[PDB]
Amino acid sequence: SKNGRESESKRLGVKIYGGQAAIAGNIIVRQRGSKHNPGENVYISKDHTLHARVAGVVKFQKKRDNKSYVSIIPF
Amino acid sequence: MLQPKRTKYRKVQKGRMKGNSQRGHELSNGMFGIKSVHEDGMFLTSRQIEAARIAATRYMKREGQLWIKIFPDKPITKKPLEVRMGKGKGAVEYWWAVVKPGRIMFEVGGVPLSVAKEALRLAAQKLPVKTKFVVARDF
Amino acid sequence: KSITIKGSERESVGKVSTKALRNAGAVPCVLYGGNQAVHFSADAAAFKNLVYTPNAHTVVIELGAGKSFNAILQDIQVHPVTDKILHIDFFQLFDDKEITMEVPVKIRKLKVKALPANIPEFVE
Amino acid sequence: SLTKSERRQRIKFRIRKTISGSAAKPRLSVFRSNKEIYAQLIDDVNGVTILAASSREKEIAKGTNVEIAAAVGKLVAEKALKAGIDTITFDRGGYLYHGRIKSLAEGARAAGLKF
Amino acid sequence: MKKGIHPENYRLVAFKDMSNDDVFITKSTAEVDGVEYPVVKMEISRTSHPFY
Amino acid sequence: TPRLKEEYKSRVISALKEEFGYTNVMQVPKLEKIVLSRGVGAALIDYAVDELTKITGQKAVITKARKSVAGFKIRQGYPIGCKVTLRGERMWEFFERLITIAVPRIRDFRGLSAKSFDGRGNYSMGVREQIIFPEIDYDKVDRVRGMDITFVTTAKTDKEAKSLLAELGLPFKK
RNA sequence: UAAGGUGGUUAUUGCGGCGGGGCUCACCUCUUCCCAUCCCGAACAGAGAAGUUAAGCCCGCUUGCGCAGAUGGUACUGCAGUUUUGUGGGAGAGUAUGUCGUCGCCUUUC
RNA sequence: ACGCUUGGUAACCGUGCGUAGAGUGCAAUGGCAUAAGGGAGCUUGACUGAGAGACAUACAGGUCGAUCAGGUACGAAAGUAG
RNA sequence: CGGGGGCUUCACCGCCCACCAAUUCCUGACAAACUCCGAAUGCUGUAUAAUGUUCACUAACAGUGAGGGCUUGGGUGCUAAG
Repeated sequence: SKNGRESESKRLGVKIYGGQAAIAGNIIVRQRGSKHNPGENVYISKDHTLHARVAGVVKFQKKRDNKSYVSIIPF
Repeated sequence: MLQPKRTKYRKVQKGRMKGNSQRGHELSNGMFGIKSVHEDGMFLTSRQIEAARIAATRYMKREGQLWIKIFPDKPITKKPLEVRMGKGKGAVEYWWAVVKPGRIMFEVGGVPLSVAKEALRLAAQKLPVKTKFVVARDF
Repeated sequence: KSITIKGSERESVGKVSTKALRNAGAVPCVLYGGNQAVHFSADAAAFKNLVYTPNAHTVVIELGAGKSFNAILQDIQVHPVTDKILHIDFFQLFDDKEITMEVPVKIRKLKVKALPANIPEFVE
Repeated sequence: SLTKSERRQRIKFRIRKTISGSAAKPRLSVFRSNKEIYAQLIDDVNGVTILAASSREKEIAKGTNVEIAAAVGKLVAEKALKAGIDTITFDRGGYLYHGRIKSLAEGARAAGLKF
Repeated sequence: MKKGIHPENYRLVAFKDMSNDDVFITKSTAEVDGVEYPVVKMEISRTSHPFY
Repeated sequence: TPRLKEEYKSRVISALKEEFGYTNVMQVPKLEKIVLSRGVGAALIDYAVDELTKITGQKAVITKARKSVAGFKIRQGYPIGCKVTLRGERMWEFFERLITIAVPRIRDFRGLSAKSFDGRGNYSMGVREQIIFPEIDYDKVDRVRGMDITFVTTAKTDKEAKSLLAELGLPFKK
């Protein structure tokens, strides 16, 4: 046969969820492309990874034509 | 024989058919038909489909049509004989259609009941499914 | 033409109620179009003169304690492997709604829109 | 987007994507038009507008639009340097930074309102 | 316009016809001076032939 | 300064105000542009640019291609176009000289096609580039091909259109 | 009351059609200057106020296209025994139906 | 789709309809129009010293990354560029 | 819409006829590598209520790294195989 090759998984998925606390540099979402867009106190990296900016509580709040906008409420 | 002119992929996995098909169990454009009252899914092949169609078409020579509400869309493979287990999937052997309990396969619109019962009874003897003769409510 | 149907208002809705209702030869039906949807039950015998007939009828739903409802048959659900009726859905008519129905042609069925009292039985 | 208004809305969108303002350091929006240019100080984090200037008052002398815009900028700067506002983020509102907009900005820069 | 790209020979020239002696002063890029500007002697003007 | 602009603003405004049921002065159609283009089937033959910047007094462009259909071996990004646009008093002078001379110089000139309108109000007319235009000398030319002149106007319907043109020097074969 | 500027709200907020309006908005006239067209004052920029609601814009109507969408029933499914089933969760599609927005802050107005 | 010499509805042009069916060098997936797609002007941050905090994790390895200092490019400025 | 085929003729010229037949509308219905939708369960965090080291860390010492049957979701095989 000619079908016996595959690559290792990149362990993508959703890190700390929309009800838990994060800190100044915690990875929130690992993606391939910005499908979860950054909101307030949340920025995006080169690899479309969502990072926190300050300590607070995560909140997804999908809106604007079904587009997730992950943000952080400071506390 | 009925088969797609072309398709995206050649080999297809053999899934699991859970019965009681919730779509395709009502008569449309025909008043008589045969429906599967089996207990588990079946694979209706193109050879069986053509045999049943020609058997039902030889009866009622030129009266009415024969609607076939099914199509052999999935390919079933078979590796050659005297070959040990496992060197990849085998070549596509034939094409078949999934038939779940409740699906209607053949329909007749033109002929009356006396001829449409005999034609469908003659055609149902070529299919590997227990079939019952159904008539439309608005009749 | 017109038929009559004596039903019974359902006091409990759910899965256990529907199971205990179908374990006794009854059929749950719903009727909507007015103030609120009313759920009732038929004895599975008031039909076979409305569902299996090749004509257009109008049902007079009478719940006993209620009143005439003057419904039209709109939706039917059947079992795939037994052809038994599982659910019926009726649409109310009071005085004027320009209701749409399906009328069989007389020498399959054409869609017509007319007042509740001006519906033809067969078109030619 | 080519109706002389959609074209400006696009610029305003891709400017507001990065320009904003809190209670301190608010935003300064400008509106041009055929005559009587306007300017306003908005707080985008909390709603309420702080102040607003326009060439419709008993303080503007008639003349060229560039001089009128410079006078309006001086007026809005002198009015904003009363409560304590010292910094601002000057956006454009979809207008090229050249002409009346630049005149207003330079008239505000000659006064205080560090920006 | 943009000075330095367009032809500067775009001057006023006369289009004096030959049949009816009609002189039309236009602006074009084109001989010699006819009266006060270059002239282009032609055969058929706007008013020379039928269908006009 | 041009003749046809003054003639329009003096007579054609009042002419189209009546005979069409118009009320406002800002409702009569007007000519927006006279953009003229020319195709080149040479996939160093760009003499068409210099040819077009002689009868208009205005520079032209190249308009590199976009489609890479290998039927003609086009290889998208080619100089096949000219597309010189005139939408000012330059256009007024060009239209004036065109309608007064070198339009009535075609071999057996019976006018123009009265059904060349695209339904939106524009008028696309193709000429075959004779020696008609009194700007070329027919000496150092390679018999340059014609043009596909396009008068874009403000008129909304074809019936309301063609009236601003019939009120001018263009004959519509009738 | 009306208009202009600027924000929040996942089109029940959009698209289209039909009528009305102009202290502010907009077309509208010109290119000496600031500025620009891979050609054009078309766009951008500047200098003005002869005209205009024609259009943009804003109001009122329209179920027309879109968008939203039940109750009931069904599929599917967690746990327990089994040919049957009992207990909970419960869709999608479809029907009735709804929608021609709503909530703030500034300036001129009544 | 409608018009126009070559030119043929598949070359260029003009007017409408077109939320993405294009393109993103190279396979597939995800994303992108308020562009990550295309153009023009100026430039070299494809810098130096470094890594708060996390994701993967047998080890060896791997990935993202915020502040500070020294001098830069663009921009009116915010601000962006390791 | 148009192309292939029979008769009428200087003219694949003006015609007349039956099949394969672009685009559009209406129905019936398929897909692990299709999705305008979309559960049950499972996973994560906080608090509470039951049980109490069952949890986590350090040091030392091991064995194991040939597994198998049954129920459920699947791939291959012939919806065959202890």
